[PDB]
Amino acid sequence: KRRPQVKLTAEKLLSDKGLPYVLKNAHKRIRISSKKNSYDNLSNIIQFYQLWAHELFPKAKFKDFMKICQTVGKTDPVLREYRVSLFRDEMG
Amino acid sequence: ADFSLTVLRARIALLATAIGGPDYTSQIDPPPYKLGDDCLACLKDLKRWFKLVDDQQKRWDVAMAVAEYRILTDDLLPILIDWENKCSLAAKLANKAYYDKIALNCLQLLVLMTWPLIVTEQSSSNQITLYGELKKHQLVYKKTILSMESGKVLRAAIRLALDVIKIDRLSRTPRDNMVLKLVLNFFRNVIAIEPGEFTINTKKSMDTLPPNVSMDDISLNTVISSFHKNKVFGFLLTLTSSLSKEFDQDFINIPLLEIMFYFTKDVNQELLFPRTSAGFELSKLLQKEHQMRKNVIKHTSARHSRFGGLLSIQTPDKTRLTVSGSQALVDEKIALQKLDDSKKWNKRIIKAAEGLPNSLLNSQTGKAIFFTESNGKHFKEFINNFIDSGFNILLHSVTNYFTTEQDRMVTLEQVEYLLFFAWFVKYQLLRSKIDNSADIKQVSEALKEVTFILVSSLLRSAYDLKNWTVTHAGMIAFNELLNLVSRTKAATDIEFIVSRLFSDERIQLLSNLPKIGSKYSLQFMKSCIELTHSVLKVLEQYSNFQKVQANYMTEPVIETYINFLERFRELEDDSIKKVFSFFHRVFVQAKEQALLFRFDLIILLREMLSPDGLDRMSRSRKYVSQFSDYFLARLKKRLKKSPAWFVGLLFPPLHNSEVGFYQRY
Amino acid sequence: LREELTLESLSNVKANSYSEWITQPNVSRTIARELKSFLLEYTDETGRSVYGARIRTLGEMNSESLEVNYRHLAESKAILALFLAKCPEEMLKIFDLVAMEATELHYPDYARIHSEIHVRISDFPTIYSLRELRESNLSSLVRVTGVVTRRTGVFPQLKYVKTVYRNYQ
Amino acid sequence: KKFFSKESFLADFDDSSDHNVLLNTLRKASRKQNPKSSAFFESMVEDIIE
Amino acid sequence: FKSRALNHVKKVDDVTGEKVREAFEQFLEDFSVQSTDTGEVEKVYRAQIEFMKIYDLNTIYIDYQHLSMRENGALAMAISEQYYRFLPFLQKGLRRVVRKYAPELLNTSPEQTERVFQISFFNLPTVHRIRDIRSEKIGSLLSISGTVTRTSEVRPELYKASFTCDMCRAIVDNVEQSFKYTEPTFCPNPSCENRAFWTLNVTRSRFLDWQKVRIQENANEIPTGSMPRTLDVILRGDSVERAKPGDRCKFTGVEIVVPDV
DNA sequence: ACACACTCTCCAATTCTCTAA
Ligand SMILES: [Zn+2]
Repeated sequence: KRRPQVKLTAEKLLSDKGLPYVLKNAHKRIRISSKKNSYDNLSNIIQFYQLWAHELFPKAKFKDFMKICQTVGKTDPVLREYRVSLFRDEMG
Repeated sequence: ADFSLTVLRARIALLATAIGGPDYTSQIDPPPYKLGDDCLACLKDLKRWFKLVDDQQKRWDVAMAVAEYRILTDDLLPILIDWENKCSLAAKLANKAYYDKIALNCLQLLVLMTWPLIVTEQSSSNQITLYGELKKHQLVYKKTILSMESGKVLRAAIRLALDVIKIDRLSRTPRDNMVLKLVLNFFRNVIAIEPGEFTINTKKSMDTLPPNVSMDDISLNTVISSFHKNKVFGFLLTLTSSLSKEFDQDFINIPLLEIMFYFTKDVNQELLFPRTSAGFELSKLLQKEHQMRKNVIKHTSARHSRFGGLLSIQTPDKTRLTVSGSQALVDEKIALQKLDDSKKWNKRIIKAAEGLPNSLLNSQTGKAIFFTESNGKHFKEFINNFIDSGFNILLHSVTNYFTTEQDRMVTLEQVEYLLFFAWFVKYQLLRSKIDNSADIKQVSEALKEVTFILVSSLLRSAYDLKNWTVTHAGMIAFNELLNLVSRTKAATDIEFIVSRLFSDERIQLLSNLPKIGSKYSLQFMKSCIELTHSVLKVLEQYSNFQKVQANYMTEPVIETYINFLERFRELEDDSIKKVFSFFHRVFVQAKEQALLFRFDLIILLREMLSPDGLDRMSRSRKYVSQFSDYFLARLKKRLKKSPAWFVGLLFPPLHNSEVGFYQRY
Repeated sequence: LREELTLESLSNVKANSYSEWITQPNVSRTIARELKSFLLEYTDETGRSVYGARIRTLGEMNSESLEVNYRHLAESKAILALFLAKCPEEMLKIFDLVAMEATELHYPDYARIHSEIHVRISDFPTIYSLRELRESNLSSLVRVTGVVTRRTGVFPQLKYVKTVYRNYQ
Repeated sequence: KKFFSKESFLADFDDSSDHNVLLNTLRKASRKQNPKSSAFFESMVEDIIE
Repeated sequence: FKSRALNHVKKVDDVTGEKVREAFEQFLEDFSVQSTDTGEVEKVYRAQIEFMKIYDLNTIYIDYQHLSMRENGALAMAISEQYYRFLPFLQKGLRRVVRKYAPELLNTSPEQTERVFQISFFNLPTVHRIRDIRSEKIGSLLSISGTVTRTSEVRPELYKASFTCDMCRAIVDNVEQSFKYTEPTFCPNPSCENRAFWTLNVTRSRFLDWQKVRIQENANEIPTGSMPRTLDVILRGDSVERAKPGDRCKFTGVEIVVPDV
């Protein structure tokens, strides 16, 4: 056979390298200010998400990363279990 | 066989000379043509070659033969023009029947050869083979017919009509009424022939104007000039306006719909109203060009393309990247963008309409067609007199036909009716917006109950069977009716009509419609948006409302709005005003903030708001920056109150009962 | 196929170009009949048919080239002269195939002496130097004058692409 | 309001109100222009006679 | 069969080109200078078109001063700085006017092919030396002077081409050349796939006259301790063989860049 | 034999459609 293709998958997201890093650091990473423009602060938010997306899975263009995430995010039950777990933690 | 084929071609060629010829005694250098004999039989047998053979075998070979021997250009036009000019001189003074017989039968061939072309999966392989070439030859026909003596054959065709206008309807035999259908059937073709559409067999993934044809020969501009000099517009105007008085409506009023479609098609109404001028706007446009040049310059290095050094960028966790070029040294935004731009893949992509001639339904209409001044004023005069004279009487007849015949319809007649309605109603609204001499009463037949039912029924039936082109046109017609209603309410029965228009069944349909738009072409989504804006604005001025607005707000509508909004480089200044009006409605008024916290919206506002996209001084930036400020304020508040939304922002919202309620609020 | 045009019918070029009109079978047959009718019939003022007298001497010298004066061809059947000036490469093929019929009328079995005859045109009524030639002259017949500066040796060349050859220089 | 009646239109429809040298030479000549072939056969038969 | 139309074909269009086209149109119509002797409008460019009709000419001469004073000079600027972009639009503008007033000129008996008009300009503001040609001015409108040193013989250049397939009876027409001899990409009849063995139809294709000439700097202008530079110039249409070796001439046109074919 | 241009082929990745809980 030819070599099988490599893809983004929920296992990467649920890995310790994955989504927990964002929740462990996002409060410290991003910072808005009224003292800078909308365009300024708006640009700032995307920085962290871009660098994190590269570190996670360098295949593809940033937009493609988001739009790929939509499919697995809506379909996989284990990922959804993790997400309802987050919002239960806030219900705790 | 090939020899049988060429035998028929030769038979035709001999018939192409038995017909007659000019006179070489004449010493008149040249004279006109001169007439043969058996020629009745010649014309009749040619008619048989079309009907009894080519139609029965479904070929178009016979047409190829007559095009080879140039019959139209060479004999038919001078036979007719000589008949016309002879009878004209006789009328100036103020067997002959046989001459008139020849005039009739030449015209009927002109209709046949210039008849427009249709291709399907049931057309013969012969026709499919010959489609592209006969298109070229019909283009030649259009140019020629408009050119001869500055178009004088068109006076022959209407003189034929004038014989049958002449004497009382009470006398007029069925054979007699066919002449009055035939003449109008001619002008439809002459307007309808236009440059070809390229078509190929999809076996492998890898212009059609002939050398004697050019655009100015073929443009709609030309056709206006040609008809005006040759006295057509008076005929269409007189004939349509006295239509109610006992001309048998049945024979005329569909052909006479198709004309009005076939040259309203490809005009934007604003081009007919102005709202050194050309030079002034050209200079202003050059300023815009300079701004684009400035944008390129701001991304251009001072020193040359091989001077460039190398750059390294270190992340958190001490890992490093490499990028080249001299601007990357100073601009991190550019370095970040340039870094991702190298990467190869793009996800491959998905794609609604076929079978009908180019129109608003499947072309970008931000592209005018162009008028001489005399043409501009003559065209404005023709349709203005049409509206003030003919429109109500025409619509009343054609609509009370179609209610009795809806089941039998074909896709084209549906798309004609819905794009004749739309054009004339909009143009009148614009004309009276401009000036007080105009009035809205002229188009007022559209509102009465029967037509409202019929536009509704077309939209209904088209939607259920998933016919998306009729659904698209019906969307355009139903938009205008609503627009006209809000006009008239800004001045009795109209409220009754509203209440019936906004029964619950229809709200289910009109709410449903933007949701499916996400898949389809850029026009479809634009129709959905403009209809939605109108639909909500009427019900705002009804004063029910809270039921209806909550019906609209959900994920699959928002998806369509963003998917449309990100192609803003192609769209108008006005449409973006409409989209942000809706976001103001979702975000501030309804206070359903949770819909828009989704990441591909946040990307969009950077692109569009950057020095990249929307101009620093267009009115759009007022709205956009005033929106984003408020957006990010509310987002700040939400994120600090509940940190889980950092992982929320990537994904759709979560539809579980126990956690989802707190999630959304 | 069977029917033929009149000479007056050829006054109107009916196709989109000259070459595509000459090459049609009925037109070509008409031109062939007319050229043969000219060659068998043209006269001096004294009668004394010149081409019947030239074909006679063609065999007396066992020759291969028949010579035709352009002024004679322009003095009657003028349209053929016009077509010759416009499309020589077609017209000369037809004219050569007529000249063989005319020579065999004097000398049957001349085909055993030479298989094919060439018509040579003389006294073409307009002249250029090597200055006045332009792109409009392409594929037209021209008449030119000058000094011969250099000449190659003679070689054989393959005629058709069993084999046949011809001389070249 | 307009009307554009029939009877007006019928009434108003009617009442309203160098090869350049050689080519011309040959065209005009073309427009202007068995016993006949006997001279040819006579030239052929003179070989028999002389 | 899997027949399919190019439903997506609707093209992108340059608004500046169309506006320049129909502004140059108005200049040709109504420049409306008064008579040399009297205060009466003369309309010289319409008269020049009529003159061309009288003598079957193919070139028109325009004065840059007349264009400079038109519509606050923006049109002249667009023509001057971006000639290579806008030259086709100027041609389209002139074709319509000649159609309007002298349709006998549009053609060059069987059918007659279209006349290839040539626009020409003179009386530009300043003349450059061969030594002043610099890559920043590529594609602009200029005027130059020097002494002629060589000239080539006149050659036919292929302008528009037309081909026919060997394996099937099919024809391709109006193929566009630029700098190298160029041929079709597919057989247009889908019953055949052969790309080879095209032949150029010399009757249906169209050519132009072309001549190369070579010039060098004026001797009295050479700077201190230096030697004269040279340049190659292209002449086309009704201006071939006008130049003579050893003479002094003034030229105008646009400078271009030619590849390694 | 050593880089190239071009052709051919198979296989699995992807999206679309139907069914039942
Ligand atoms: Zn082929």
